[PDB]
Amino acid sequence: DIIIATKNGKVRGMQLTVFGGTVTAFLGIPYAQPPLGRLRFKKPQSLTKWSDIWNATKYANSCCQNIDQSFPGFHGSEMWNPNTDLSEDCLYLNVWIPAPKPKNATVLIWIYGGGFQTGTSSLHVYDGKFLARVERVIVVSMNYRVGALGFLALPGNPEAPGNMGLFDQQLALQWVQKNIAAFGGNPKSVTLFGESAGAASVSLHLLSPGSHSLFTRAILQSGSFNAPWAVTSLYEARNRTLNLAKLTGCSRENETEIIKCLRNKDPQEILLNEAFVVPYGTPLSVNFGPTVDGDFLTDMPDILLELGQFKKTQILVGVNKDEGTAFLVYGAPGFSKDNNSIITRKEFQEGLKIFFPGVSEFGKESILFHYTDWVDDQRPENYREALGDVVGDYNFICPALEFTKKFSEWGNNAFFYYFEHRSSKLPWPEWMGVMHGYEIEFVFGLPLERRDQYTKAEEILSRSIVKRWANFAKYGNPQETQNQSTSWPVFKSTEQKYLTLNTESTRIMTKLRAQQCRFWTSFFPKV
Amino acid sequence: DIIIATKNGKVRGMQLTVFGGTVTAFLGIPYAQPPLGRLRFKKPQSLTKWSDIWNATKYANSCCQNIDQSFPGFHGSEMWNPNTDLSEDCLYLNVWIPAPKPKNATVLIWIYGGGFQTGTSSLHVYDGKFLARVERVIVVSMNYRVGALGFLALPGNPEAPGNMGLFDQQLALQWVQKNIAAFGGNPKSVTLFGESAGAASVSLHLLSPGSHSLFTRAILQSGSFNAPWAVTSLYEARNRTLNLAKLTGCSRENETEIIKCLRNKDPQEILLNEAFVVPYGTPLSVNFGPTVDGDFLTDMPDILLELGQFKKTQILVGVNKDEGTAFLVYGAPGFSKDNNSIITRKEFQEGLKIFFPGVSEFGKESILFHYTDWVDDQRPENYREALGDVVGDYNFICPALEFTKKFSEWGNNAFFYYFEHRSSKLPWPEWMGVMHGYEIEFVFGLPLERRDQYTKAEEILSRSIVKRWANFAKYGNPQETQNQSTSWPVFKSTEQKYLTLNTESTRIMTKLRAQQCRFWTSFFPKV
Ligand SMILES: *[C@@H]1O[C@H](CO)[C@@H](O[C@@H]2O[C@H](CO)[C@@H](O)[C@H](O)[C@H]2NC(C)=O)[C@H](O)[C@H]1NC(C)=O
Ligand SMILES: *[C@@H]1O[C@H](CO)[C@@H](O[C@@H]2O[C@H](CO)[C@@H](O)[C@H](O)[C@H]2NC(C)=O)[C@H](O)[C@H]1NC(C)=O
Ligand SMILES: *[C@@H]1O[C@H](CO)[C@@H](O)[C@H](O)[C@H]1NC(C)=O
Ligand SMILES: *[C@@H]1O[C@H](CO)[C@@H](O)[C@H](O)[C@H]1NC(C)=O
Ligand SMILES: *[C@@H]1O[C@H](CO)[C@@H](O)[C@H](O)[C@H]1NC(C)=O
Ligand SMILES: *[C@@H]1O[C@H](CO)[C@@H](O)[C@H](O)[C@H]1NC(C)=O
Ligand SMILES: [Ca+2]
Ligand SMILES: [Ca+2]
Ligand SMILES: [Cl-]
Ligand SMILES: [Cl-]
Ligand SMILES: [Cl-]
Ligand SMILES: [Cl-]
Ligand SMILES: [K+]
Ligand code: NA
Ligand code: NA
Repeated sequence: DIIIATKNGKVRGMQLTVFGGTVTAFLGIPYAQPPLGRLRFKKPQSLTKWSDIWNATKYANSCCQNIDQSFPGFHGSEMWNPNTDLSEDCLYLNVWIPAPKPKNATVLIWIYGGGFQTGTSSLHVYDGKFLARVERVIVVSMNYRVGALGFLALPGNPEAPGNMGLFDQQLALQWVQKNIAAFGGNPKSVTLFGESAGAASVSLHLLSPGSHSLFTRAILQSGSFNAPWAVTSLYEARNRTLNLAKLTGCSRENETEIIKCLRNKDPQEILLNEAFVVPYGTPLSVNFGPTVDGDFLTDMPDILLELGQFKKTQILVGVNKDEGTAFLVYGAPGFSKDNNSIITRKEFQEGLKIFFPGVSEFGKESILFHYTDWVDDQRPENYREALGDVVGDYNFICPALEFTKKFSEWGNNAFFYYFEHRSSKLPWPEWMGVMHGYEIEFVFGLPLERRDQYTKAEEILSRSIVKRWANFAKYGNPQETQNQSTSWPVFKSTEQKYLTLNTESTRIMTKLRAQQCRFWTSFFPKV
Repeated sequence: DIIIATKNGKVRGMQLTVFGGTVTAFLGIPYAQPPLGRLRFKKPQSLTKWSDIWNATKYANSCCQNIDQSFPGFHGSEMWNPNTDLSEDCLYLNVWIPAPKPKNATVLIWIYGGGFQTGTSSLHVYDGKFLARVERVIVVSMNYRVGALGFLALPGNPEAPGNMGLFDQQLALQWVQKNIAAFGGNPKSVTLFGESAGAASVSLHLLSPGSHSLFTRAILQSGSFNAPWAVTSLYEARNRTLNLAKLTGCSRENETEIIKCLRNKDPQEILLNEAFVVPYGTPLSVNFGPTVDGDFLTDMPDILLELGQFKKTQILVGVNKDEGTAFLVYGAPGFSKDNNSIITRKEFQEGLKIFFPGVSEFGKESILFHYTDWVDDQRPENYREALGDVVGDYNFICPALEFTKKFSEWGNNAFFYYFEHRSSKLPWPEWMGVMHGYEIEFVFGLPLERRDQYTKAEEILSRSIVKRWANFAKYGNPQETQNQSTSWPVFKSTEQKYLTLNTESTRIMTKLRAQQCRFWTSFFPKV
């Protein structure tokens, strides 16, 4: 029976057996007033406090969200769907601590991705028990609001100010500051890590004055706020809020009246209308996401990045070799997870329409030109691979690299990785390669479980990643020092060294995607 | 009818059609008195001179040599066997010039490998017509004596002083100095290139005072004189000469008498006994090779290299990804070109005996230890791959890298490549990978011939190699400047950048085989 006294009252955890040892799991601790009724669309409000013992022995409700129904029965898509009841009552967090209770352990705080429209902390591939067991760190993860319920913005209006889910994340960091010592944690040694939209969140906490003292350092897996899906302009955000009102029958003259009406809608009516607030979407559409609110974010984030206005600390940043491929089967013509998807030039052309719907003809021809100068054989997979690379380079890899250059130009140490191992168990087909999201199970140490059908080479690779992430969190330096590992150099503009993560041999390389990123970073923005 | 006046008289060439253009080929020009009778075992003597027109319209006799009979009927071994009559009358050379006759063309001089026991300039994969056609350089190649006829040594005795075949090569360089302008060549812009023993020859011309003014720069493909097969000690050389005498019935008291007797033997009796002058050989045995003769080589070559005593000029050096694999099927137990050669630990152990016959038990256990710490899966091909790597790293790759560090420490520009493309047509099986010798057909531009069943990607790769070798010869800098190619950095000790040559993407990498070469270079020599 393990009971911890928190600031707001007692909580009871549960003991788990993990690799011949024990971890204590406190699952579903609340960290804010449930955001219901008059609190829908508002900043999270602080927790009242309880007497008696709160039982943190099961995962809580996931936040309301639309679900992926493109591949019913298929584990490759379905593993990302929520595995707890959906509810507006979802502001809870999880804590995994080593047993015996540690004395002053580093804390790793996970922020899930999902486009800021989806996601939940309770997914199997984010289970923190393995990290707590093996590295003796404490792992924390939180649910935060997503979609319109988390990001609806009528900027400047506190009834719906925008960025509510980012404030949810913030309030959970504050909970760790006030409470984690009771669990044997060091509030002075907190590292945020997150993937995709979770990585873009981590990058925005580096920018938010109110987050600066709530953590020590940051890890960004395939995401950063300068990615083109990551931040909505004030103009598109007001437009979206108003389109949502049109569709739900809540157009009014007074803006506060609009929100009042929106608070009477059932969550379903709101979720059903989210896809249509926009005239054309792509598979990467973020209809309701971070905005410049004058509160969480004081100015356009590209300006803060460029002018050095962010927390000074070390970062670890990385991407997967085939980021863009998972998205091609959610609308590009000629793609299928169930065949080899050899597409024509005409199909490639139509795919650019799917992925770059607002872009001029010239803009799209410039993409085709940069990506279809073949080298040179008449390989049939040319157009299929080019489309995946287009989508991965624009959306993930070039923004990650550019975030990393700009951040390290102000004097701090940065480490960059390129993940290139395809899981032996991936249910998606082979042409999709080393997909977006499929490093996460390596970072959380799932292949450390022998029962679990990963190869030996994969266990060893995961074990080494876990040690490098942990050494980064504790010490600021992602080395694996005992096993003659390749030493991981800092990423500097100029040399731009990065480390490859793979099962065969780990390499130091330079200037990842140099020709492609010159295209996306210096030319495409002008288009 | 194309007739050139040389210093020793007129020669007639023949015209070839090559890619819609013409090349003039002068094949089989003599460059020394045939080394027969009282000239066997002596330095080549200068050519008398002829009247009338010498017809250089066919390849000449190849030098006497033993032939590879391990795989009769198999193109993978047989393509390296001589394709002209063998004869002691073999000191001839070939010249390919562009048509029309160039005005002051750079000259590339090819020196073949074969262990200093075999080889010939007339092989199909050394045909210089493609280079002359496409890069407008002049290509020269020579036959030089091999085996005891080329390298028998009773050091200090001019009847058999040693290094005769290296002096054959030298006398051919002198011929190019005196004669190449008549063919439209620039004697001031000569580059030597060679592979394996040919590459070790090129490295020894960098060291020989008498070669310094006979060429401008050097290209070393998988070979350098510090390789452990490349130079015989005085002690083993005298011992070998005397063992040869025992076996042929030529033991005498006076050494000059020994040689006189040796000159009465039929070449066959000499060739038949060469394999046995040594108590145990390996597949890389060089029974009769370069020695320190006080003439060509004034001191131990490792001393000259270390103390900076060599020609100051740029070099281009490289190796193939699987150098050692071709040798495993000439005696390692459990190997076959006709199956996958999965070998046990015990077979690996016996293989070390085949390849390191004079080495202590400790020496061999130290190899097993360095190479069998698996990473980590229980992959069945572990021992098979380890043996190939042992043999390639010791014999080729680490010596090439160490030659390259030491040479560039004295101020000259060096370029290093790692060739990693396996020919689509290789007749050897797949486990042998990117074999020793199979870059040569890329350097000579054979895949430029469309008729010839190479892929498109291979044509393009060869075209780019040919341009980089030609730019190196003409300009000292192996860049391909027109097609946005990866810029090839100079190799410096400290960074040790090298360039990978492959069909997919060309990369700049650092510190090739760093852990393995530390083993072979700093520890193994002590053993
Ligand atoms: C692989 O599967 C895809 C997905 O269906 C096939 O794409 C269809 O091809 C047809 C022609 O029969 C188009 O008119 C359809 O509209 C495509 N369907 C969809 C739903 O996009 C594709 O042709 C297949 N490719 C293969 C077998 O190489
Ligand atoms: C592949 O072929 C080799 C070459 O023969 C096989 O090696 C022989 O294996 C036997 C046992 O039958 C040894 O006793 C022989 O002496 C080996 N022969 C020689 C000539 O070396 C090898 O076993 C085969 N490996 C396979 C099929 O995986
Ligand atoms: C934990 O470590 C910090 C410094 O990182 C120290 O100031 C703090 O008081 C420690 N607390 C313990 C050991 O309880
Ligand atoms: C270090 O190597 C050993 C095997 O030699 C292994 O058991 C262990 O997991 C490795 N540790 C890390 C952190 O990679
Ligand atoms: C060829 O070039 C050299 C310098 O590299 C020059 O000295 C020589 O005389 C030239 N000969 C010609 C154009 O015939
Ligand atoms: C340069 O590229 C073109 C194709 O765009 C090709 O025809 C040519 O062979 C290339 N040249 C070299 C030297 O690689
Ligand atoms: Ca999986
Ligand atoms: Ca071949
Ligand atoms: Cl077109
Ligand atoms: Cl670089
Ligand atoms: Cl053993
Ligand atoms: Cl390095
Ligand atoms: K452009
Ligand atoms: Na479902
Ligand atoms: Na034959």
